[PDB]
Amino acid sequence: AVKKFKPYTPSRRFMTVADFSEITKTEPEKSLVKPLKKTGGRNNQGRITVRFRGGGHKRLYRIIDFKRWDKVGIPAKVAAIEYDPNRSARIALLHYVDGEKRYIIAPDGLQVGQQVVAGPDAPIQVGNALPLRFIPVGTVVHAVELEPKKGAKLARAAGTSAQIQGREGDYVILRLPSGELRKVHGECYATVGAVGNADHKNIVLGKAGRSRWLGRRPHVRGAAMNPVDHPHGGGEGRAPRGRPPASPWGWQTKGLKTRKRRKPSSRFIIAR
Amino acid sequence: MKRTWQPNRRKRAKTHGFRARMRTPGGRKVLKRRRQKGRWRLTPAVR
RNA sequence: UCGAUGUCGGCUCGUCGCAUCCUGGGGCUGAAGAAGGUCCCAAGGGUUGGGCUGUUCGCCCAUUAAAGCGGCACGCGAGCU
RNA sequence: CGAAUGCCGGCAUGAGUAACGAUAAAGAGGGUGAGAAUCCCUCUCGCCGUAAGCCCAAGGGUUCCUACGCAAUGGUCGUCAGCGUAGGGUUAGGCGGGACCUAAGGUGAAGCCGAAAGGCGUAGCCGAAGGGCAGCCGGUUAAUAUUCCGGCCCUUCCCGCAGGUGCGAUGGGGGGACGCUCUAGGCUAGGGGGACCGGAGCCAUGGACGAGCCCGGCCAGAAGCGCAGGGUGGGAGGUAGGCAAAUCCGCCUCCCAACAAGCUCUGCGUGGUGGGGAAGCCCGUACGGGUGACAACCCCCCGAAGCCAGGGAGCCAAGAAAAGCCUCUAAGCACAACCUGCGGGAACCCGUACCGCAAACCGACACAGGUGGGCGGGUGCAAGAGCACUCAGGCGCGCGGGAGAACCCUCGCCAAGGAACUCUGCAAGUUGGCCCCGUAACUUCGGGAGAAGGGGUGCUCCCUGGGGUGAUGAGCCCCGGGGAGCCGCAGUGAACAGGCUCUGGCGACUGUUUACCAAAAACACAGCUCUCUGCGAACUCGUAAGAGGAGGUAUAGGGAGCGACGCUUGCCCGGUGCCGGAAGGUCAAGGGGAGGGGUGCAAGCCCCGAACCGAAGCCCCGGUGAACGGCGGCCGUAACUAUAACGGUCCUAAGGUAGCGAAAUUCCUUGUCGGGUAAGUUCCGACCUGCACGAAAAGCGUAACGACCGGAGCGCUGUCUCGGCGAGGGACCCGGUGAAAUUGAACUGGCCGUGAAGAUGCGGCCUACCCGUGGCAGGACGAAAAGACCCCGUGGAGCUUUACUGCAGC
RNA sequence: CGAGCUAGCCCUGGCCAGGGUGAAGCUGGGGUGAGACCCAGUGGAGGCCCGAACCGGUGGGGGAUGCAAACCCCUCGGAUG
RNA sequence: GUGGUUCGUGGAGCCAUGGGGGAAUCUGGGCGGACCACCGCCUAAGGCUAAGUACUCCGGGUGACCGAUAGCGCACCAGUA
RNA sequence: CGCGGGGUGGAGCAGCCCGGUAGCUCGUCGGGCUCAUAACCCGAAGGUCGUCGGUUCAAAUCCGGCCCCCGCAACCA
RNA sequence: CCGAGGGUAGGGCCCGUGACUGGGGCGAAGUCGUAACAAGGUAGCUGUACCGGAAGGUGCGGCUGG
RNA sequence: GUGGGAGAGGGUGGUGGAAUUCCCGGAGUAGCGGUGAAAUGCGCAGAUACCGGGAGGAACGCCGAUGGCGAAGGCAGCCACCUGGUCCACCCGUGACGCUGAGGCGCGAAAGCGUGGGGAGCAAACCGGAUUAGAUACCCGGGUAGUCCACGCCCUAAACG
Ligand SMILES: [Mg+2]
Ligand SMILES: [Mg+2]
Ligand SMILES: [Mg+2]
Ligand SMILES: [Mg+2]
Ligand SMILES: [Mg+2]
Ligand SMILES: [Mg+2]
Ligand SMILES: [Mg+2]
Ligand SMILES: [Mg+2]
Ligand SMILES: [Mg+2]
Ligand SMILES: [Mg+2]
Ligand SMILES: [Mg+2]
Ligand SMILES: [Mg+2]
Ligand SMILES: [Mg+2]
Ligand SMILES: [Mg+2]
Ligand SMILES: [Mg+2]
Ligand SMILES: [Mg+2]
Ligand SMILES: [Mg+2]
Ligand SMILES: [Mg+2]
Ligand SMILES: [Mg+2]
Ligand SMILES: [Mg+2]
Ligand SMILES: [Mg+2]
Ligand SMILES: [Mg+2]
Ligand SMILES: [Mg+2]
Ligand SMILES: [Mg+2]
Ligand SMILES: [Mg+2]
Ligand SMILES: [Mg+2]
Ligand SMILES: [Mg+2]
Ligand SMILES: [Mg+2]
Ligand SMILES: [Mg+2]
Ligand SMILES: [Mg+2]
Ligand SMILES: [Mg+2]
Ligand SMILES: [Mg+2]
Ligand SMILES: [Mg+2]
Ligand SMILES: [Mg+2]
Ligand SMILES: [Mg+2]
Ligand SMILES: [Mg+2]
Ligand SMILES: [Mg+2]
Ligand SMILES: [Mg+2]
Ligand SMILES: [Mg+2]
Ligand SMILES: [Mg+2]
Ligand SMILES: [Mg+2]
Ligand SMILES: [Mg+2]
Ligand SMILES: [Mg+2]
Ligand SMILES: [Mg+2]
Ligand SMILES: [Mg+2]
Ligand SMILES: [Mg+2]
Ligand SMILES: [Mg+2]
Ligand SMILES: [Mg+2]
Ligand SMILES: [Mg+2]
Ligand SMILES: [Mg+2]
Ligand SMILES: [Mg+2]
Ligand SMILES: [Mg+2]
Ligand SMILES: [Mg+2]
Ligand SMILES: [Mg+2]
Ligand SMILES: [Mg+2]
Ligand SMILES: [Mg+2]
Ligand SMILES: [Mg+2]
Ligand SMILES: [Mg+2]
Ligand SMILES: [Mg+2]
Ligand SMILES: [Mg+2]
Ligand SMILES: [Mg+2]
Ligand SMILES: [Mg+2]
Ligand SMILES: [Mg+2]
Ligand SMILES: [Mg+2]
Ligand SMILES: [Mg+2]
Ligand SMILES: [Mg+2]
Ligand SMILES: [Mg+2]
Ligand SMILES: [Mg+2]
Ligand SMILES: [Mg+2]
Ligand SMILES: [Mg+2]
Ligand SMILES: [Mg+2]
Ligand SMILES: [Mg+2]
Ligand SMILES: [Mg+2]
Ligand SMILES: [Mg+2]
Ligand SMILES: [Mg+2]
Ligand SMILES: [Mg+2]
Ligand SMILES: [Mg+2]
Ligand SMILES: [Mg+2]
Ligand SMILES: [Mg+2]
Ligand SMILES: [Mg+2]
Ligand SMILES: [Mg+2]
Ligand SMILES: [Mg+2]
Ligand SMILES: [Mg+2]
Ligand SMILES: [Mg+2]
Ligand SMILES: [Mg+2]
Ligand SMILES: [Mg+2]
Ligand SMILES: [Mg+2]
Ligand SMILES: [Mg+2]
Ligand SMILES: [Mg+2]
Ligand SMILES: [Mg+2]
Ligand SMILES: [Mg+2]
Ligand SMILES: [Mg+2]
Ligand SMILES: [Mg+2]
Ligand SMILES: [Mg+2]
Ligand SMILES: [Mg+2]
Ligand SMILES: [Mg+2]
Ligand SMILES: [Mg+2]
Ligand SMILES: [Mg+2]
Ligand SMILES: [Mg+2]
Ligand SMILES: [Mg+2]
Ligand SMILES: [Mg+2]
Ligand SMILES: [Mg+2]
Ligand SMILES: [Mg+2]
Ligand SMILES: [Mg+2]
Ligand SMILES: [Mg+2]
Ligand SMILES: [Mg+2]
Ligand SMILES: [Mg+2]
Ligand SMILES: [Mg+2]
Ligand SMILES: [Mg+2]
Ligand SMILES: [Mg+2]
Ligand SMILES: [Mg+2]
Ligand SMILES: [Mg+2]
Ligand SMILES: [Mg+2]
Ligand SMILES: [Mg+2]
Ligand SMILES: [Mg+2]
Ligand SMILES: [Mg+2]
Ligand SMILES: [Mg+2]
Ligand SMILES: [Mg+2]
Ligand SMILES: [Mg+2]
Ligand SMILES: [Mg+2]
Ligand SMILES: [Mg+2]
Ligand SMILES: [Mg+2]
Ligand SMILES: [Mg+2]
Ligand SMILES: [Mg+2]
Ligand SMILES: [Mg+2]
Ligand SMILES: [Mg+2]
Ligand SMILES: [Mg+2]
Ligand SMILES: [Mg+2]
Ligand SMILES: [Mg+2]
Ligand SMILES: [Mg+2]
Ligand SMILES: [Mg+2]
Ligand SMILES: [Mg+2]
Ligand SMILES: [Mg+2]
Ligand SMILES: [Mg+2]
Ligand SMILES: [Mg+2]
Ligand SMILES: [Mg+2]
Ligand SMILES: [Mg+2]
Ligand SMILES: [Mg+2]
Ligand SMILES: [Mg+2]
Ligand SMILES: [Mg+2]
Ligand SMILES: [Mg+2]
Ligand SMILES: [Mg+2]
Ligand SMILES: [Mg+2]
Ligand SMILES: [Mg+2]
Ligand SMILES: [Mg+2]
Ligand SMILES: [Mg+2]
Ligand SMILES: [Mg+2]
Ligand SMILES: [Mg+2]
Ligand SMILES: [Mg+2]
Ligand SMILES: [Mg+2]
Ligand SMILES: [Mg+2]
Ligand SMILES: [Mg+2]
Ligand SMILES: [Mg+2]
Ligand SMILES: [Mg+2]
Ligand SMILES: [Mg+2]
Ligand SMILES: [Mg+2]
Ligand SMILES: [Mg+2]
Ligand SMILES: [Mg+2]
Ligand SMILES: [Mg+2]
Ligand SMILES: [Mg+2]
Ligand SMILES: [Mg+2]
Ligand SMILES: [Mg+2]
Ligand SMILES: [Mg+2]
Ligand SMILES: [Mg+2]
Ligand SMILES: [Mg+2]
Ligand SMILES: [Mg+2]
Ligand SMILES: [Mg+2]
Ligand SMILES: [Mg+2]
Ligand SMILES: [Mg+2]
Ligand SMILES: [Mg+2]
Ligand SMILES: [Mg+2]
Ligand SMILES: [Mg+2]
Ligand SMILES: [Mg+2]
Ligand SMILES: [Mg+2]
Ligand SMILES: [Mg+2]
Ligand SMILES: [Mg+2]
Ligand SMILES: [Mg+2]
Ligand SMILES: [Mg+2]
Ligand SMILES: [Mg+2]
Ligand SMILES: [Mg+2]
Ligand SMILES: [Mg+2]
Ligand SMILES: [Mg+2]
Ligand SMILES: [Mg+2]
Ligand SMILES: [Mg+2]
Ligand SMILES: [Mg+2]
Ligand SMILES: [Mg+2]
Ligand SMILES: [Mg+2]
Ligand SMILES: [Mg+2]
Ligand SMILES: [Mg+2]
Ligand SMILES: [Mg+2]
Ligand SMILES: [Mg+2]
Ligand SMILES: [Mg+2]
Ligand SMILES: [Mg+2]
Ligand SMILES: [Mg+2]
Ligand SMILES: [Mg+2]
Ligand SMILES: [Mg+2]
Ligand SMILES: [Mg+2]
Ligand SMILES: [Mg+2]
Ligand SMILES: [Mg+2]
Repeated sequence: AVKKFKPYTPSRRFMTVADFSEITKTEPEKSLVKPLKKTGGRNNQGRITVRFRGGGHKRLYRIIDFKRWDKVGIPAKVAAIEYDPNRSARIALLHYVDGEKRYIIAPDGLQVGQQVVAGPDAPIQVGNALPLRFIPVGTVVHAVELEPKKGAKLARAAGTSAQIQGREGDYVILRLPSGELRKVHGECYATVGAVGNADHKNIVLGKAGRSRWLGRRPHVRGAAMNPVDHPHGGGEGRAPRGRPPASPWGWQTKGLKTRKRRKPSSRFIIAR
Repeated sequence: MKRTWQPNRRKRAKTHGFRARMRTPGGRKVLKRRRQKGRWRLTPAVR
């Protein structure tokens, strides 16, 4: 894991690349890819609604499967492990015996060669997807639906996971990858395991350009603008924030809690 | 050094031409205006 | 003088004043000699090269007969910087 | 009308002045003509040649070719022209685009939203310098040609014949179909040599009849074939997936091939045939043509970045779509239909001139500027698209003639000295290519490093190793190795081609920036921290629908600071902000009606109204520092003196820790000392009295990097002592063309006074014949700009906030 | 009414002579209990080096009713990101 | 909660209506400037309606209207160059 | 020279504002505990409020001058 | 040819010296406290770590030389 | 060699309960903590004590001993795997094949370091209440690194018999 470099240039010193030994196949499943329209941060009016985006290598989108109850009870053999340029994680190729192939988001410690199944049945194992109600408690799980039939949403990023800490009535208690404590519905499919590529968090971009390749462009500080531009613009040399610190648009950026309070969602949440 | 006029035969009609003045009510009035002043040309001519 | 009289310093080119730095001529001396002091006359000419600082000024190095003080929009940017 | 830096027009002055637009450069003969430096032809000279040559795309739109013209346009001239008039000129089933596909985006039946105008939007549709598609060599015109002609190839549609098969689609499946760097084999383009082939000719001026000299030695081409290469397994069984179905595709199993073996596709070769085909001489062309010729038509070498091509390897940042194409089946229809081959017929619209790094495009100009793709020969220097010369081809820049002043510009050289110049070595010099030796502190071990400093460099003869091509051999091409000699001041002999070291500051670094006075110590940067955000996320845009975020999910996304890395980042929560707090306080509409009132005969209608219940906010409670921020005063004390480890007391929310310190911060100030210098307000080292450093508006260091900013040496210099001479382009004289700001009028002198206080204009005096040229800048408070500084105006605008008052948002 | 200048982004194409340095990995040899590692070859990475095209605009002179309403000469920065 | 009216919250009615409530059909309902009695006026919650009125692209008539810097911007091949 | 704050027993601070009536800690002197010192305990002393002027009955206190200390400012030029 | 040496360039070691600075030694009777020696009045010492005018204080672990 | 034994020897993966702390819930009231005595702290916004649920980390009570094990450092709930050293019986094999050991190599308590993760209790530093002349200590209330885990460094010690 985590390939380093001799410093035969600066920026090649502290730089770091992932280890692709996991990656078993170097071109994707033409059947399962579709093209990715790159936004540039712009929305349906040619307006930038997210700052500092664009540039960066073109990507092909892998259409990946987050509902696993299409295929209930069918198994599949894990065919390949691939690079997915659109996510932290890696994707698994898996041929269902159905003859139907899909991509899956690859759990940690999932060999090529595994059979894998999805359903209320099904053994408690890496790759396997069940409703939450049949996962035994204290099981480490990932790629969880929030509400039934709606698709995996939680714990999908490289190294992420969730624990099933309990059950109460129709619902079950999870610790999220953020340590929030959430009730989720019995009938939500979650595939067991953590996600892995867990070493993802140690990569060191190492040089400016490598940040461009991921399509994020320079971020210039409020501090360095003029008043027209930012709450922190101005002041002759440097100068400190001179007010409670703020976003360009003017709301306070240290401590302000933005979660809408009257969300009904909130009955189902117990933590930080 | 590179100047303000970089003539391109398509942009012009694409931009200021007649079919384009007519989709925007803004431009329909451009025409209304021009036509009533008796412009010989309501639109730049092309090619 | 604001329907504009470009500001410090330098360089260039100077000209003028004398309340004289030096050279010429003087009185007095607490002037033996040499060399000084101090005041008078005298504007003819002369009045160095460098280290530092934008500096003018100043301080300093090495000299000198001496290494003068001023005015000319603090001389001079339709002459330069 | 006399004034408004008035308005519109006319004409002056400046003035025969400055200019005539690249310093690539001209000269002469002859022709035409009213007229010739300027037009045509010849000759000689110079200039481009990874162009200043040639071909495409934009844009331009008759500029194209011919005849007749010269008033205007042409920076002069014009007999010429891109100018006037007139006439001619653009030929396509295969080139480009359309009766083909889709991309961003646009549009938009369904749908959704919005006072109206309108906004969104799945499908479809439109949209190309991308995907798909069938033409190559030559000849002809004054002017068009892959367009016409000639030779040889090819596509699609319609109809028919023959043979074959369940045919059949907008549907299913395959394919189209892909990045970056490096790169194998074999070709081609292109190029060099040849003693061989072909060829007009030539022997000068001392020599040469020669294996002399000069010229040239190919192009295109179906099938078939041959050489390199691309693509692709075959059979069956099962079959629940590919929104119907499928024999297809997917998946499992079994059996064969493992390789291109077979099938297939493309490149190149050869190819029936077809075509070109020099120098030179002659002819007369404005420019082409006669013969050369019956031309020759071949070996060798170099060799792509191009081709086989979807080739191969590696890497992470992970690399379009749809149709054409093939296959599969559904309706349907199967005397259909489709597949194959052959034959006949049918084949539309638009562009095609010319310019195209520019005198035809964008820059008011025949403007030293800008403008995308391709080709871009030869020799030499290591390479090369570099530099020098040079071919084809194209040019001498649309004012000239002379003179040989000051001064200017751009160059060249310089006795002795060598930074003394100066804000500063600014400028300029020195250095310089390659081969070899050799190379420090320090370091993140890569670097530092072209460190530094040195040696070599040509020519000639002899000996000689390996490589690619050839057979292993000659020849040819490439890399060398040793020996002896020759010549000059000098051998990278001209041209292109780093000056170097020591040492601070700031910034880690390559990058970004004020188009057009700032390129930087500023921005950005990987990286650290805080903080928000459970996903119909936060946040942004939008009245909204919708969209971005993201077809992402906390190893994610947003916001803020800090800014590689090393070592670190102390103390204060009183105020402010944010976070938590069921209580208490206070509080809006609302609820509540005690009680009061108007009016009526009255039942009534109407109005007012205290307690009490009643959000958020604020108050109160607490937390919070990589949140806004803040981090003391006086007095004494040690056995010389000084100072004060110690103490006292007043205050605070707490009293500045480390480290650093006269600093990009130090006022006093050129502090004091030390170092460098003959001399140092700068610079380096240190002290601490820090006016007024101090820890993520980070503190102190740091190798490497810097067109950043200081200081110092070496080297070398016209920077200087201090100037000189020389070159060209101007300046000057002559011929041609001929502006400009400015301008109350002018017959426009000095001094000393006076004057609104700085007089050619008033006083007194002095000087002074009229008018010019080339020169200098002291003066006309010279020109320019209705002063930007400063003040005024109850003038304006950008910006801020615990100014006022509102609105969005929450 | 304007993004035919200019700033960003999206889609699709194209361009970067020539030299230099020599990372990983691979292979071999040494090492060892096995390793680490060491050496050598090969290999060919990099906001690496020098330098044309191309993109810039460092300093200086010229220009200043200009060739030019931002140009010219010399010098200089990047040049596989 | 607003708008209209002379009415700017004012004793603020009338006319209109975004929100909450929410009737009756002659003895039913609105109005005369908060509200109450009295006395009057008038019959909302559907529609149509010439003329008298505004303007002048066009035609005509007339000017103590202009006469080519005037009069339309255009007397002329002008919304042109 | 400007604005604002101060000057009180020996040292450091209250009191001044709102006139009468000067307090707090330490130090000092006397006693005590101790072998003795410090600590510790008990007692005590000590002042004209910078100064000169005025106001009042009366002034540290209200007012003005002068002298001082602390702080702030000294901009466009 | 070689050549004493001379000159130019760049390294290594050793000596001396240097504003200032670090600690150390020593010095009849200075200042501050009381760490250790008697449960030295918190058992002592100990490696390390953070702090603190100063001896030293505390954390973790160890030693008994209680 | 054969057979045979004891053991907290080491490495890995699991797992149990006791207590602490936070949380939810119930009841229930005016104090609880703390000390030499206290104060800071906590509590009517419902604390302490009590009960039921849950989360999480660390350490393993009686057995346990003046015991065992290891070369040293060191090693203690329980279970399984892999695994080192060591002793005994029998006298079966080989025939001096030994001892030590400069360098070298490796292990090496705690505390410290790096990059992640984990953080209940404890706790340098720090803040506060006390004590003192003072108290940057000793006592008390708070409390961050750290203690734990993985990987990688550090190489020290009254590392002592
Ligand atoms: Mg739009
Ligand atoms: Mg970022
Ligand atoms: Mg930034
Ligand atoms: Mg700024
Ligand atoms: Mg703006
Ligand atoms: Mg603002
Ligand atoms: Mg600010
Ligand atoms: Mg500014
Ligand atoms: Mg500042
Ligand atoms: Mg700023
Ligand atoms: Mg959160
Ligand atoms: Mg224009
Ligand atoms: Mg076009
Ligand atoms: Mg017309
Ligand atoms: Mg003035
Ligand atoms: Mg004037
Ligand atoms: Mg003037
Ligand atoms: Mg005199
Ligand atoms: Mg004399
Ligand atoms: Mg004399
Ligand atoms: Mg004498
Ligand atoms: Mg004189
Ligand atoms: Mg004189
Ligand atoms: Mg000097
Ligand atoms: Mg100087
Ligand atoms: Mg001075
Ligand atoms: Mg002098
Ligand atoms: Mg002057
Ligand atoms: Mg000037
Ligand atoms: Mg003047
Ligand atoms: Mg003339
Ligand atoms: Mg003149
Ligand atoms: Mg002249
Ligand atoms: Mg002239
Ligand atoms: Mg004739
Ligand atoms: Mg060439
Ligand atoms: Mg065209
Ligand atoms: Mg034109
Ligand atoms: Mg014409
Ligand atoms: Mg012509
Ligand atoms: Mg003419
Ligand atoms: Mg013509
Ligand atoms: Mg044809
Ligand atoms: Mg048709
Ligand atoms: Mg089309
Ligand atoms: Mg289409
Ligand atoms: Mg519709
Ligand atoms: Mg639309
Ligand atoms: Mg769309
Ligand atoms: Mg196309
Ligand atoms: Mg195409
Ligand atoms: Mg075609
Ligand atoms: Mg032609
Ligand atoms: Mg042709
Ligand atoms: Mg033809
Ligand atoms: Mg059938
Ligand atoms: Mg079929
Ligand atoms: Mg078909
Ligand atoms: Mg050929
Ligand atoms: Mg040849
Ligand atoms: Mg011959
Ligand atoms: Mg012949
Ligand atoms: Mg001869
Ligand atoms: Mg012959
Ligand atoms: Mg098969
Ligand atoms: Mg079958
Ligand atoms: Mg089916
Ligand atoms: Mg062939
Ligand atoms: Mg390939
Ligand atoms: Mg289609
Ligand atoms: Mg049928
Ligand atoms: Mg043509
Ligand atoms: Mg043509
Ligand atoms: Mg050009
Ligand atoms: Mg070109
Ligand atoms: Mg040309
Ligand atoms: Mg031309
Ligand atoms: Mg010209
Ligand atoms: Mg031009
Ligand atoms: Mg170009
Ligand atoms: Mg060439
Ligand atoms: Mg060559
Ligand atoms: Mg060369
Ligand atoms: Mg060239
Ligand atoms: Mg030629
Ligand atoms: Mg010329
Ligand atoms: Mg010319
Ligand atoms: Mg000389
Ligand atoms: Mg000389
Ligand atoms: Mg010298
Ligand atoms: Mg000097
Ligand atoms: Mg000087
Ligand atoms: Mg220079
Ligand atoms: Mg040079
Ligand atoms: Mg090196
Ligand atoms: Mg080295
Ligand atoms: Mg060298
Ligand atoms: Mg030689
Ligand atoms: Mg020679
Ligand atoms: Mg020689
Ligand atoms: Mg030269
Ligand atoms: Mg050179
Ligand atoms: Mg060089
Ligand atoms: Mg400095
Ligand atoms: Mg930088
Ligand atoms: Mg910037
Ligand atoms: Mg600029
Ligand atoms: Mg500007
Ligand atoms: Mg600049
Ligand atoms: Mg720069
Ligand atoms: Mg909004
Ligand atoms: Mg969305
Ligand atoms: Mg998306
Ligand atoms: Mg974040
Ligand atoms: Mg910053
Ligand atoms: Mg801090
Ligand atoms: Mg502190
Ligand atoms: Mg605070
Ligand atoms: Mg607080
Ligand atoms: Mg607070
Ligand atoms: Mg709150
Ligand atoms: Mg309350
Ligand atoms: Mg109320
Ligand atoms: Mg009420
Ligand atoms: Mg409230
Ligand atoms: Mg508080
Ligand atoms: Mg300090
Ligand atoms: Mg220091
Ligand atoms: Mg200092
Ligand atoms: Mg100094
Ligand atoms: Mg300072
Ligand atoms: Mg000295
Ligand atoms: Mg000195
Ligand atoms: Mg000194
Ligand atoms: Mg300076
Ligand atoms: Mg210094
Ligand atoms: Mg600072
Ligand atoms: Mg600060
Ligand atoms: Mg700060
Ligand atoms: Mg900084
Ligand atoms: Mg620093
Ligand atoms: Mg540095
Ligand atoms: Mg740079
Ligand atoms: Mg720079
Ligand atoms: Mg000179
Ligand atoms: Mg000269
Ligand atoms: Mg000359
Ligand atoms: Mg006068
Ligand atoms: Mg007169
Ligand atoms: Mg008079
Ligand atoms: Mg006069
Ligand atoms: Mg004259
Ligand atoms: Mg003058
Ligand atoms: Mg002049
Ligand atoms: Mg004015
Ligand atoms: Mg105003
Ligand atoms: Mg407000
Ligand atoms: Mg653009
Ligand atoms: Mg290697
Ligand atoms: Mg090996
Ligand atoms: Mg590079
Ligand atoms: Mg090119
Ligand atoms: Mg450009
Ligand atoms: Mg730029
Ligand atoms: Mg420049
Ligand atoms: Mg210049
Ligand atoms: Mg000039
Ligand atoms: Mg560079
Ligand atoms: Mg370069
Ligand atoms: Mg790119
Ligand atoms: Mg109203
Ligand atoms: Mg109203
Ligand atoms: Mg209503
Ligand atoms: Mg009424
Ligand atoms: Mg009434
Ligand atoms: Mg009525
Ligand atoms: Mg009319
Ligand atoms: Mg008339
Ligand atoms: Mg007229
Ligand atoms: Mg008119
Ligand atoms: Mg007239
Ligand atoms: Mg007019
Ligand atoms: Mg008429
Ligand atoms: Mg007309
Ligand atoms: Mg006493
Ligand atoms: Mg020697
Ligand atoms: Mg102790
Ligand atoms: Mg003691
Ligand atoms: Mg003790
Ligand atoms: Mg402590
Ligand atoms: Mg300790
Ligand atoms: Mg035996
Ligand atoms: Mg035996
Ligand atoms: Mg250890
Ligand atoms: Mg430890
Ligand atoms: Mg530390
Ligand atoms: Mg740690
Ligand atoms: Mg404690
Ligand atoms: Mg505690």
